[PDB]
Amino acid sequence: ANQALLLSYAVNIVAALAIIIVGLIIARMISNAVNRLMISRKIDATVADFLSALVRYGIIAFTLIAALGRVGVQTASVIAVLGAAGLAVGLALQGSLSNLAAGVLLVMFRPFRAGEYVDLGGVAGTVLSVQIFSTTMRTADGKIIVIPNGKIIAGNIINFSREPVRRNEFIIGVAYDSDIDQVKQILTNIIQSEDRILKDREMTVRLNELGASSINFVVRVWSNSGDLQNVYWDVLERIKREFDAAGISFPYPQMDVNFKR
Amino acid sequence: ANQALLLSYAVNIVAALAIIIVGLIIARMISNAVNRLMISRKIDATVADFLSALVRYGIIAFTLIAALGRVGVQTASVIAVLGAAGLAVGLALQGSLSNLAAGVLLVMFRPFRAGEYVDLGGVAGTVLSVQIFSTTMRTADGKIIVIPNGKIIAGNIINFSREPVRRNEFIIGVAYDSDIDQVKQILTNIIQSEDRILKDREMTVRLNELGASSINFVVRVWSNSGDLQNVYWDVLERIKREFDAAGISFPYPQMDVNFKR
Amino acid sequence: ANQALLLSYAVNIVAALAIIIVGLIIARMISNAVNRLMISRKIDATVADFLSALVRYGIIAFTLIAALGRVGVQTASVIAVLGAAGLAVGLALQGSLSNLAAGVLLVMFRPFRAGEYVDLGGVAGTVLSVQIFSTTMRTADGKIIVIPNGKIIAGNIINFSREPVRRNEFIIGVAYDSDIDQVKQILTNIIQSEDRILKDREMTVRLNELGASSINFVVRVWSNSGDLQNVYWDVLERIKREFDAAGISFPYPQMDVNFKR
Amino acid sequence: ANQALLLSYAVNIVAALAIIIVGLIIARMISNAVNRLMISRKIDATVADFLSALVRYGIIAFTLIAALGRVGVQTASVIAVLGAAGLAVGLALQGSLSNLAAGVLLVMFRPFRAGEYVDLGGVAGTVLSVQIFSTTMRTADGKIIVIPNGKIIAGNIINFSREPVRRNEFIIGVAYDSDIDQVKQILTNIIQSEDRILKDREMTVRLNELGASSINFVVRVWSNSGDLQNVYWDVLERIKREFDAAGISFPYPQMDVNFKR
Amino acid sequence: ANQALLLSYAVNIVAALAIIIVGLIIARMISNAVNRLMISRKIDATVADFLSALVRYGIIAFTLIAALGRVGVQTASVIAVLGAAGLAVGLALQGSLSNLAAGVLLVMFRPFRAGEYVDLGGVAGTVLSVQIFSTTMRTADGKIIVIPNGKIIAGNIINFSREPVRRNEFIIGVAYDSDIDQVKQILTNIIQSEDRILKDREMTVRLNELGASSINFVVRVWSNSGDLQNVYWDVLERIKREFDAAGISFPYPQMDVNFKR
Amino acid sequence: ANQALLLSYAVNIVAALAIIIVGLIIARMISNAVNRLMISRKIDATVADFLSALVRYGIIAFTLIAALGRVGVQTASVIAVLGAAGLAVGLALQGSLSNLAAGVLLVMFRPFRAGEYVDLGGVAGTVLSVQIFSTTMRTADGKIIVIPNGKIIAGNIINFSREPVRRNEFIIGVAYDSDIDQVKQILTNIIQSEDRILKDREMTVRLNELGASSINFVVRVWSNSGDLQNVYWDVLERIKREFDAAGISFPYPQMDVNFKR
Amino acid sequence: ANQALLLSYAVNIVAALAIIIVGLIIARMISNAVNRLMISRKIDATVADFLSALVRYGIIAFTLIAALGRVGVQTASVIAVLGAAGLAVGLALQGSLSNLAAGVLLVMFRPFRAGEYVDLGGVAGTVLSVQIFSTTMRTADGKIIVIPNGKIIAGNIINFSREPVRRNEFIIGVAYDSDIDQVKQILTNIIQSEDRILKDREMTVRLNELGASSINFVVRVWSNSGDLQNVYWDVLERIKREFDAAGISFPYPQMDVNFKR
Ligand SMILES: CCCCCCCCCCCCO[C@@H]1O[C@H](CO)[C@@H](O[C@H]2O[C@H](CO)[C@@H](O)[C@H](O)[C@H]2O)[C@H](O)[C@H]1O
Ligand SMILES: CCCCCCCCCCCCO[C@@H]1O[C@H](CO)[C@@H](O[C@H]2O[C@H](CO)[C@@H](O)[C@H](O)[C@H]2O)[C@H](O)[C@H]1O
Ligand SMILES: CCCCCCCCCCCCO[C@@H]1O[C@H](CO)[C@@H](O[C@H]2O[C@H](CO)[C@@H](O)[C@H](O)[C@H]2O)[C@H](O)[C@H]1O
Ligand SMILES: CCCCCCCCCCCCO[C@@H]1O[C@H](CO)[C@@H](O[C@H]2O[C@H](CO)[C@@H](O)[C@H](O)[C@H]2O)[C@H](O)[C@H]1O
Ligand SMILES: CCCCCCCCCCCCO[C@@H]1O[C@H](CO)[C@@H](O[C@H]2O[C@H](CO)[C@@H](O)[C@H](O)[C@H]2O)[C@H](O)[C@H]1O
Ligand SMILES: CCCCCCCCCCCCO[C@@H]1O[C@H](CO)[C@@H](O[C@H]2O[C@H](CO)[C@@H](O)[C@H](O)[C@H]2O)[C@H](O)[C@H]1O
Repeated sequence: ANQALLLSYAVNIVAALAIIIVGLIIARMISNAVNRLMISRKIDATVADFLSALVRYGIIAFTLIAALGRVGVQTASVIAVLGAAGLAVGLALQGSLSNLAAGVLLVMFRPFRAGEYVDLGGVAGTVLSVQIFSTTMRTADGKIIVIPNGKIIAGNIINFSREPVRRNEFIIGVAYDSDIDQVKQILTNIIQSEDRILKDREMTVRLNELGASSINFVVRVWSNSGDLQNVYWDVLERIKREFDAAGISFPYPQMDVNFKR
Repeated sequence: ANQALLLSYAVNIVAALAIIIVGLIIARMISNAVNRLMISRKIDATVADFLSALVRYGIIAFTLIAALGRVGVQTASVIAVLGAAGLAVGLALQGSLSNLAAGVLLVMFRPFRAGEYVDLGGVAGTVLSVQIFSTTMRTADGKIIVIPNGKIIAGNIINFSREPVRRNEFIIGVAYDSDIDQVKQILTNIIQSEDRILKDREMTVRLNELGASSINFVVRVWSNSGDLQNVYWDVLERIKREFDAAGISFPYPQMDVNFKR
Repeated sequence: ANQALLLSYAVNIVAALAIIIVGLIIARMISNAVNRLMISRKIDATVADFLSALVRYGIIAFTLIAALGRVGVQTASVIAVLGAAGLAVGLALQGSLSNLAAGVLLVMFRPFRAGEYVDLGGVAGTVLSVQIFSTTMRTADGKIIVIPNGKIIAGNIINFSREPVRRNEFIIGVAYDSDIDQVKQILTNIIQSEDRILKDREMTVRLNELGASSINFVVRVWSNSGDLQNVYWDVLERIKREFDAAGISFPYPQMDVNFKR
Repeated sequence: ANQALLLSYAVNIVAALAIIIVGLIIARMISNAVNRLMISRKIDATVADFLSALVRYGIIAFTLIAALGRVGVQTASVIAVLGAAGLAVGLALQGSLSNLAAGVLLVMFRPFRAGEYVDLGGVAGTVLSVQIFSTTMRTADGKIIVIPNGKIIAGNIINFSREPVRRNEFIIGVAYDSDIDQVKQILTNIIQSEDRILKDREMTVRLNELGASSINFVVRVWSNSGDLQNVYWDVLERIKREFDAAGISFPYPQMDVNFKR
Repeated sequence: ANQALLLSYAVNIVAALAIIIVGLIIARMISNAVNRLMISRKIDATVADFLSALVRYGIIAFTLIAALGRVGVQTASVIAVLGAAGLAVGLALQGSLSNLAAGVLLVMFRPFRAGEYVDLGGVAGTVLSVQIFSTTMRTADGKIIVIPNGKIIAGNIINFSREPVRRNEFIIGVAYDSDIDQVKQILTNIIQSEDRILKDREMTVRLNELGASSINFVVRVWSNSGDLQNVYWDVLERIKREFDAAGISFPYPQMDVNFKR
Repeated sequence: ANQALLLSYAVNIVAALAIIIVGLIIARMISNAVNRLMISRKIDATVADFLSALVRYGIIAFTLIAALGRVGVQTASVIAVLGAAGLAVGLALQGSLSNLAAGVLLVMFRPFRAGEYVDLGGVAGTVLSVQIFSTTMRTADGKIIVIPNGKIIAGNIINFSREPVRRNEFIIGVAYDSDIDQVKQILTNIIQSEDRILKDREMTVRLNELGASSINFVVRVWSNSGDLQNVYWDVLERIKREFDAAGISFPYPQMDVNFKR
Repeated sequence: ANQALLLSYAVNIVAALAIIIVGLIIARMISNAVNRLMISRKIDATVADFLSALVRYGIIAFTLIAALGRVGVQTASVIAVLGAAGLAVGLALQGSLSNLAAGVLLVMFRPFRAGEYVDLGGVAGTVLSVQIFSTTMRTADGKIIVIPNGKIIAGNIINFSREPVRRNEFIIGVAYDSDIDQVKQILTNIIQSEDRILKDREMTVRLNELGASSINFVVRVWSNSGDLQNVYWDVLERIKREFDAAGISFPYPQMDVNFKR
């Protein structure tokens, strides 16, 4: 009938029972509070139940191994296996968390905004919204593309509508017999007659290369980002009309045939 | 005949025996409960037996090293090797768990739904269902494709049927001798006569480029996503018929041959 | 001649000797049991000996460092190096364990079965069996391909024989002079006369595009997965025969030569 | 009515209550200070609230598990799960932190500066600014590109405007009948007559290869980085004019046709 | 002149000296035993000396930090740095250990054997032997290729000689004017006259496609894996001879030239 | 009024206050010393301030948690979160540290030196200097390329100027009618007449292949690395001149036209 | 004036002072020994100084935190940060250590030797030496390539000179009108007349395919690895000479032109 060690053992076992009971009731309270909060807002039944079950099971495991440790059973192996499971689930959630962090960065720094034409890794379209995990944009064709934010933060972000002024690049191919001065002066007159082409920017009309069947002139003109395509179409049509009127010919693929026998 | 230290040693050895016995019976109870639950639902015999064997062996290892620690043998090396094995199995299950997390995200955010035409990384087809690990979709050809959810969350998710209105893009190539005004007016009449082409959207009929053997006109018209292909086919057939009737010719690959000798 | 501390030291050294002796005999018993079990079933001599040697050496190392700890020599460095070795071997076995987990998933969810034509990442063939580490399939050519299960779970799994009905796609190219109505009516008659083409599915016969040297008609017809190739061959042969009989010509690569000098 | 152990237990419980109360008030003070600092500067409401909530919850968790440890409940499992969560969030923030470190390196070593034409992994444009996470540059076309700093530090950094002098490379293709000496002397005269071509650098005019339809001469001349394109255009135009005047012909694609029947 | 604490300090210092002396002599004994074993078998001098030096230095470090811990100096930092070094060397040896594990798997499951023609990731040749780290195979050209076992376990393993029967695929292109029935009957007679072509397998002779300049027939016949190439050559030669005798012509690349001017 | 435990508590609290005060003053001294050292050399203000702030905050956190531990509050959670942050920052700095280690290796082993023409992963140019993080080289075009040292250590390092002697490879294509003996003897005479071509090395003049329109001779000659390009140009020019003088013709792309109708 | 606890505190502080003094002197001795050893052999000044500084700073940090622990300040945070730094530097040195391990494996197993022609991942050349970190080989062109050993162990190692006998593969294309028997007998006579072609190996002369403009014969002959190229050149030249003498023609690209208008 020991009085010191037996009393210590009784204190330990009563403390372990109190620990497990308090852990059970605290897990119940936490689960009830989480269920109340998930009821207070929009949530999915299956995911909410899975999350509450995982939280409750985690708390129950914590209090059970705490009670075992208070009793005197070593729980280092259980802690190691729990750490392994936590590392596995962290590696599993690495992709989702990286997308979330990238979305936070995109919201903060604002590389692009809603209604702003962009090019995120080869796909281009008007941005509609930037969610936490992925942005959604509508292409010029009309289809909706959802791009994860991690793949947006990684790689370049071309922004077409950030700069108010953009440049067109015409590549006109005329025959070798065509007069260089006449071609240059016709193209210069066409560029000057246009009103939506900015005159304070560079207006290049130069002979760019000597091709296989034609000499390729290059025309580079700057215009406001909203008139770029219309200017391109109008200038191309006027180039064709004036070249046809002036006798300048666009050559077909040339070929020299050395006839034998 | 010591009374304090010998009593402590006896308490320790009896506690170790109690720990190992209780561990054995608790492992038996847990295995029986898991077997009962797996019987209560659909399960595979081999996988169920492997899982129960792994769980029982884990519990037995836990209680054995707990008994060794209570006796006095250090078990830190066993715990380290068990942690290494847990890390190895976590890295092994990383892919499956990532697929599971991606499936949960796809169910929650609903980037696509059943019966919705999509394009998940180059493969396009009607989605049939979204499971926990992988979705299955039927392509237009009729074959079934199973895509892991991780590879769906990673990369773009093109959704063709999300937007009710989509755009067609015709590229008509006519000869250089063809009249630009006549071609444009014929294409405009063809577009206007169509009823499934939305008139409140942009209807582009412009000269897009000067090709090697033809001048390429571009026609862009918007229509409801359900009439897109039929509108494309009807407009193409009418374009050919009206161009043949009006004398506009679609040129063959042109070539200028400079005859020598 | 101390009686307390000297007795404690004697107890510690005797306990260490008992620990090392019991570790040796337990390692011998475990090795004998493992050897008996490996004898009871099919096993390879070299791999079995290597595994038994590794297990015995691990147990011997465990009991040796346990004896050192009981004596009083700190073994934290040995435990750290053992953990490093365990992590290295876990990273080494990561690929094999990932293949094993993927094989378990493939057996459970059954994306494909034995005797089912599939396409696992670009290679297509009839599945023969699904082992734990890798499946083996015979291609239509007759060669056997062994694909690791991890590379099967990763990436798409196209299943040709899952859906009973599949679609053919004929691309017929006829000359520009050919009558569109006559071509369409001939193709429609050929499709209707076929009995293995399902009549309740869509039967598309439309002008698909205006090519460089021909107008490309598209024919899409559905049939049971077992008659797909035979239907394709029969329809193609009948298309050629009827086009030759009706005067419709398949054009050779066209070219316009503008003769000069 | 014990006086030693009961007093120790009372001290422990009072200390735990003091620990939790002081943790609560210190968390409140830290949150108030962080809120004051975020008010003192520009910040976003949602991100600021999320960061303050995370910091406060972390401090509350710390003080709660400290109080539990002071009471006597083992918290090793909670610490292991917290470490797993910290590792997961560290892996999530790995990309952003790598971009930040790369930005620091780019600011320090200055591989490129604002207003300096560069080529960062295939995209070339004038650098506008180098932020902490990503630099922004305007291409010659006029579009703005935002490149993450990690992808800039990785891979080559071509700098066009670092070196004051750059080299042009003309590839002139003349007919096989053309006189090599005459072609070389004409090209040499054209190069010598140019004033923006540096005369102290190498001026190569050599026959580079015998092509399929022409003999390709190579002209390499050095000029200041600001006159490179203008020199290229002027030299090309003068080359064409002088070759046309001197009778040297640029051959069309040659072909020998062996006529049969 | 304390008798308890001073005696404890003397015991600790004498124990530390004994620990370091025993560690030195045990390191000497282990090094001598390892040197004797390496002498007993084939070994390289430099690698053997490096391995023995590493083992001896590891044991010396272990016993030195054990002596420091017994003295009373904390060695947790040394243990942490040693763990970091162990993790670094484990990551370094990850590739070699993965190759070793893959070699063990290849030996066990036997995906291929010596003298068996295979295709390991694009390279094909007769397997000579499978070592622990890499297999060596001789290609049909005669060069020896050594493939690491990890890269063999990863990716497909095409085995040409596993299946006794393989299929040939002839693609014959004949002119559009050729009689389909005559071509099919000639090919069928050629296939039937062959003795090494299995008659119980499928023997396909069908019109496969309508090409640009020819109609492509397809012939598929099965034969034993040892007669595949000889059957291919003999059937091809007989096809050419019989088509030349029967008047069937293999067309040259066709072209329609629309002469103008 | 306890005298033992109360005195112990007073000692602990006074020790904690001393620890925090000494930590504060030591942090101040370390920050002052680091600031003095950064003043003594070139440094950037922002980076220096950030580094000093990080060091001071780290020391303050260390001494604060040390004071908490001395008081009696468990700090294992704080240590775990600090370890997670350290691992995150280590993964962030992994790329920079790998570049630094690669730079150290490049400086030590000297795979290339300043002023030595190299080819580091597809980009070739004269090396200017090798810094700690990245080398900079000037290409033959004149642009400066900065390559991170990690990407240099990874992958091949082609060194053009390491070997004093290099080989040219001429591919001459002559008509099928050309005399093989005459072509070989002319090429041999041209090679022999050259003085910068080493005569003790192999001088190959052989018929390499039968091409589609020409028979391709191969000429391989060795020369000093400084005369390689000049020898190539001179030999090519002499080859053309002597072939034109001797009647050997370089054929244009040949084509046999079988005229029909 | 306590006699027990005060004496213990004095012992602890004197022990801490002794620990720090002995750590300082041991660091000095180790640095002096390392400097002496680095003087005794070839070393670089900057790298040697950096390594000695790192070693001395590590030892100083170790002894400082040991003294702090002996005093009573908890150093777990310092140990955690030191472990994080060690992990970061281990990840940094992962590439270099992997190259070192691969070099050790290459030296041991000897996949290739000095003076042995190989192909290490697409680059082929004669191996000069195999260092610890990277091998260096001279290509047939004459340039020196340094390949890291890790990238050599990874991927295939084609060894051209391991097998004494290698096979040539001639692809001769003759006109469709050519006699198959005559072509085969001429090629067989040419192969038989050669003395460096092994007669005990297979000597294939078969019709390989029916090409677009020619029938392609295949000739496969084995020869010693040293005579392979000379045999190829001699056989090719004799093939051309005998085909020209016998009237067999090598056809130019054929084309059937269907003339219209
Ligand atoms: C795969 C990933 C792995 C990540 C790393 C995992 C490391 C896990 C380390 C676990 C350490 C547990 O730490 C230790 O646990 C045991 C319970 O088991 C606690 O308790 C133990 O010792 C105390 C000492 O007073 C005893 O009263 C108690 O009966 C006993 O169980 C210890 O007080 C604690 O220090
Ligand atoms: C490869 C991945 C590695 C991940 C990290 C792994 C770290 C492993 C650390 C294991 C720590 C074990 O922690 C320690 O274990 C021993 C048993 O061995 C326990 O027990 C030990 O010390 C107690 C002290 O009272 C003694 O009564 C007991 O006889 C003895 O065995 C300790 O109370 C516990 O603190
Ligand atoms: C590279 C991967 C690294 C992964 C992480 C590795 C962490 C390794 C941590 C090892 C911790 C060992 O934990 C500790 O070990 C020593 C033996 O060395 C044990 O024993 C030590 O302290 C006890 C205290 O009573 C003494 O009686 C004993 O003489 C002494 O050796 C401790 O009871 C245990 O707590
Ligand atoms: C997934 C990533 C994992 C990374 C690695 C994680 C390792 C986690 C190891 C946790 C170690 C905790 O360390 C241990 O914690 C317990 C509380 O639980 C503390 O406290 C415990 O033992 C002390 C001993 O005096 C008791 O008074 C106290 O009642 C008890 O709770 C110990 O003093 C401390 O040593
Ligand atoms: C970068 C990778 C990092 C991987 C993880 C590394 C974790 C390293 C943890 C080391 C833990 C060491 O564990 C601890 O070590 C010290 C020595 O330093 C031992 O010893 C210490 O405490 C004992 C307590 O009785 C004292 O007698 C002794 O004087 C003192 O040095 C402890 O008994 C042991 O518990
Ligand atoms: C995400 C990456 C994670 C990497 C791994 C991280 C592992 C972290 C393990 C921390 C271990 C801390 O180790 C433990 O800390 C507590 C403080 O908290 C110290 O102190 C604790 O126990 C001592 C025991 O005498 C008490 O006096 C003190 O009041 C108490 O706070 C312990 O003496 C020390 O052993």
